[PDB]
Amino acid sequence: LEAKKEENLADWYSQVITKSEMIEYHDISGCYILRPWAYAIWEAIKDFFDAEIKKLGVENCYFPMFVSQSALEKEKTHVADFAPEVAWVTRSGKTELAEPIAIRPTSETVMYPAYAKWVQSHRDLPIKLNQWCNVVRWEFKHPQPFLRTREFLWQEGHSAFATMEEAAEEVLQILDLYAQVYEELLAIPVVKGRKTEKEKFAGGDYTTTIEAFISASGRAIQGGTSHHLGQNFSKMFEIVFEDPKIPGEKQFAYQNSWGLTTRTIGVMTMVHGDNMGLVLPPRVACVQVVIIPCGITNALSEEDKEALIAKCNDYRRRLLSVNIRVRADLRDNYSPGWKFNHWELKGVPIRLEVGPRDMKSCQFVAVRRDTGEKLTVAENEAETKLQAILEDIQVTLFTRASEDLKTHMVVANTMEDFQKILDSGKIVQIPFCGEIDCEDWIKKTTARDMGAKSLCIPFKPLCELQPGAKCVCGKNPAKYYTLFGRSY
Amino acid sequence: LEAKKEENLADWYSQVITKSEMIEYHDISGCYILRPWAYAIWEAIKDFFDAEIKKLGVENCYFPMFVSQSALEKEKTHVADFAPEVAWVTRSGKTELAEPIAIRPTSETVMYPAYAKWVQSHRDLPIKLNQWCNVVRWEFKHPQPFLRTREFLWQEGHSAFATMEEAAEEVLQILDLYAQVYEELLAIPVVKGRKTEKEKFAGGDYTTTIEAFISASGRAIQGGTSHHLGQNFSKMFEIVFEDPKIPGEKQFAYQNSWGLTTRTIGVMTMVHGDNMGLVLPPRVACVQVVIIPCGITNALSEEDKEALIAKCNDYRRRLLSVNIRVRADLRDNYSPGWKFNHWELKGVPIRLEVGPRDMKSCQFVAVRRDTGEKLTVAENEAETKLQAILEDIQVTLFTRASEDLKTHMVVANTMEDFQKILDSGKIVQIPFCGEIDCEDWIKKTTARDMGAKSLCIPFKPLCELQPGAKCVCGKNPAKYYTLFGRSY
Ligand SMILES: [Zn+2]
Ligand SMILES: [Zn+2]
Repeated sequence: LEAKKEENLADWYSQVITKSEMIEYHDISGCYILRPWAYAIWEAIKDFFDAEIKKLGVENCYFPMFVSQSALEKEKTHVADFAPEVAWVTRSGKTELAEPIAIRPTSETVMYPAYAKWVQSHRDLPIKLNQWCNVVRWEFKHPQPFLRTREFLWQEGHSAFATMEEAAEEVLQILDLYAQVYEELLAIPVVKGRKTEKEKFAGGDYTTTIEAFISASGRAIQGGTSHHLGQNFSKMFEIVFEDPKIPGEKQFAYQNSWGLTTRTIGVMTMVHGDNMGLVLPPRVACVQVVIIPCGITNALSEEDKEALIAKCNDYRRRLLSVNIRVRADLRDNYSPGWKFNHWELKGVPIRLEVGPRDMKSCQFVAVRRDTGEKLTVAENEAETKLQAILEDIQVTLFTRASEDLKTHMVVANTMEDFQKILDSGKIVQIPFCGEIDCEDWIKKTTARDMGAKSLCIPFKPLCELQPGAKCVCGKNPAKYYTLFGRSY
Repeated sequence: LEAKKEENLADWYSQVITKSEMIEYHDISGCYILRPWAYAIWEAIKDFFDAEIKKLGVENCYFPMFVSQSALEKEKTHVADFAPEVAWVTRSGKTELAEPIAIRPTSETVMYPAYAKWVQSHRDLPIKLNQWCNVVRWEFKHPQPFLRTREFLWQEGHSAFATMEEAAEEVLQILDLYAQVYEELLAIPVVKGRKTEKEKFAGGDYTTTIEAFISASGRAIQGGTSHHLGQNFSKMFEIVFEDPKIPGEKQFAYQNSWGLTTRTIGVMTMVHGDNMGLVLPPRVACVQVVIIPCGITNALSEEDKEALIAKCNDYRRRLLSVNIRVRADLRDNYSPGWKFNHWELKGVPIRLEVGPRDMKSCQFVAVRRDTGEKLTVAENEAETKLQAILEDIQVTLFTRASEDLKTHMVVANTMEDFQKILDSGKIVQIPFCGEIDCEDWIKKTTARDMGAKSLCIPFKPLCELQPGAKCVCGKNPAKYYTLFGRSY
C-alpha cells in the first residue's frame, strides 16, 4: 500500500481497511459502513458462536431496544446509575411527540422487567437468551473503526438461574467460546482472566475477560467479557421465585451477562495484517481460494481461452465439493497481475494460478498469502493439497501470534522493572495489592515516565506469587499477579 | 384455548401468539418481544433466502440507519417527499446535542450516496447489497403483532445495474424467492402480480408483489415486494458512469428494491392455526418432532424409568442423524398429558410418544399435529417413516391452503357480482380501467355496501379479458383483470 505498518500504524490501518473494501466512512462519526468483506467475517464468527451457545441451551430472540419515559418516571423498570447516555427521540418530523422515546438505554432496562414477568415458579428456570443487534455510544476521542467505535455490531447474552453454581458454570463456558473465537477462528492467542475491582462491571459481582495483545502499537485489547451479576439485578427488578426446599421465603435469581463485538475484526487486522495489506485466517475468510487464469496473451487462441476457463471452473466445482470457499476471477477487464494484487490486499489465503503451460503438464500453482510461498500442485491432488495448505496457514498465523504473546508478556517484580519493560512496548504481569487507588496511581505514574491499565488477573499467571512479595506500590502486600499494559 | 378462531379471530390470534410463547407485549405499542419460538421461524426463512440470493450474487452488509441534519440541509443526500416520518434524536440525557441525528429516515437516504461514490466506471457494476435489520414506523390504528406493526424485523435488498434488462431480471427472480418462502417454507399459496398505479411504490417505475389470502378474516395480505426503480434515484443521487459504446454522455444506473418482513409469521399463524392453537409447517418448525415419555406411574420401576429415558434418547440421536429437528421433553415436573397440550399449542408437527407397553413390542407412536392422526411405528423404521410424515404434513398444509385460495378467489365481470362476491368473504378478479380515481371510487363504494383495495394485477389471470369488456366503473374500457379485496 502507501503506508508501512511499522512506520505509521494509524495510516496503515486506515488504508488497509478501506482498500480491502471492508469499511466505508459514513456521514456520521464513529459510525461506518460494514461492507460484505468485513461483514462476512462477522457472519463466520456469528455462525460458529451461535452454534456453540445453542448446545448450551441459549436461544435467540429480539428485544425492541427503545423505551418510553412513561415507563421510567413510573418505575416499571429502572435506569442504573453507572449508565450514560440515554439519547431521546422527541420529534416525528417537526411535530413533538406525545410519548418521546429513549434509545438504547441499557439491555437491562428493557429485558429484566420481562424476565421478572416470565419467572413465576422454579420451573420457569433457567432463562437463557441471546440477541444479535447493534449498539450506539455517544462519547469519543478519535474513533478508530472496530477498536474504539461509537457504533458497532455485537451479541449479548442474558441468563437467569435458580442457583449460583449454574450461573458460575455458564460464565466460564461462554468465556471459553470467546477464547475459541479468537484462538480458533481468528488464530489470535488470548489471556483468560478476571478483572480487578476497578475495571470490573459495576452492576455485577465479578467480570471475566479475554485479553488479546497487539505488538504493533505495543498495546493490549479486551476481546470479550462474561459477567456474573449475582442477585444485584434480580433484587433491583424483583426477578423472584420460591423453592420448596424452603417453602418459604422468596429467593432471587442469579444472573449473567456476556457480549462479543465486531472489534474482533480490528484485532484480526492489526495482528495478522501485512505491508501488502489484509491477511485473513482461512477459518473466517469469505473466500479462502481465488482461482486466477494466468498467461493470457493478445496472441492467445480462442479455443484455448475457452479451455483455460473450463479448467478454472473444473477446479472451482471440485473445491466446492470439499467445502472450500472458492472464487474464480474470470474477468476480461483486468490484468491477472491486477487480480493478484487485488486479492492479495484483501488477504485471500490461497491464490490458485491456472496457466496453459501448467495446464499442459496437467498441474497448477497455489500461492500462500502469509509466507508468499508458491507450490506447484498436481491437478489430481487439488482437494487434499489445498485443504492441507489452508489448515497449515491457520496454524502458522496462530503460532506466529502466539510467539509474540510469550515474547511481549513478561514478569516484573518491582516498579522500576515494570516501567522499563512497559516502555519497551510489552504488557506486564506484576504483584498487585488489588486496590483501586493503587490502580489509579499506577496509571498516573506510568504515563509520564499514556498510562498502563489493568487488563485481567490471569487464571494462570507465569509465576507463583511468593509469600511476603510486595505490590509495586510498596505500601501493601501483593494479593495476586496482575496483567498490566497500555490498552485500547 | 379460550377462543374459537371462527367466533373471535382477534382474541383467538392474541391468545395463540401469547400462549405459544411467540411474542410478549412490550412497554411500547406496536412494539413487541420476539421470543425464540417465533424468532426461530424467522431464522429459518432467513437461512433459506440468504442462501438463494447469494447464488444470485447479492452480498450482505451493514448500514448505520441514522443520519445528521448536517447532511440533509447541505444536500449531501436528499429526503424524498412521499416518505414520512423522520424522528430525530435531540437529547443525550438532558443535554441537547451539537449534532442532533435522524432515525431511519429511509434506506435510500443512507445508502445511495455511497452507491454514487462506489460507482466510478462500468466495471464497478452491478452493485447488489442486502441487509437484515429492524425498521420502525410512527403511525398506527390498532397494531396487530406481525400483520400491521409499528416495529418489525425484515431484510431489504438494493441493487444497481448498467442495463435495464439486468435490473428487470433480478426483480422477477427475487419475487419468486419470496413466492417460495411462502409456498415452500410456509406452505402458503400466493398470487404473483404487478401493483396498480395507485398502490405501487412512488419512487419506482413498477412494483411486483406476492399476495396471500386469509380465509379467516376473508382478507388478503401483501407477502413481499420487488420494486424496479429505474433511474429515478440514480438521477436524484448522481449514481452515474460512462459506457464506451458511447464515449460519451453520462448514463444512469438502473436500480432495484426488495423487502420481506416478519409478517410471514402472522400469515402462517392465520392460515394454518387451529382451535388447539399454533400449527407449524415442518419446513420452519424450531422443533419438528417432540419425544414424550408416556406411561409413567407412581408405581413404575426405577430401572424401567432409566430404560424408558434411554430409549427416548436413542430415538433422539437417530433423528438427529437424519437432520430432523428433535426435542425430548424429559421432565419430572409435568404430566405427559401436560406436555402433550404444551407442544400441541406450540404446533410441533409430530408428537413421538414412547411408552413401556410399546417399548416392549419394540415400537412407538407418532402423532400428527395437523390431522391429529396417530400411527404406530416400528423402532427400525424411525428415520424413514418420520421424515415421510413431515413431508406429508408440509404437503397437506399447502394443499389445504391452496384449496382455500381457488375457492375464495373467483372472477366478477360486473360491479353487482363484485359486491355480492366480496361480501361473501372472498377476493375478486375484475375487469379494471387501471385508473387511480376509479380505484379510489371502488374503495369508497364497496365499503358501505371496510373498502375493497387493489391487490395486484396477476401475471396469470383466471380468465382472458374479452375485447370490449368494460371496467366495473362502466365509464371506461377494461385494461386488465385486476385482483381486488379488503386487505390488511
Ligand atoms: Zn499497591
Ligand atoms: Zn373504471
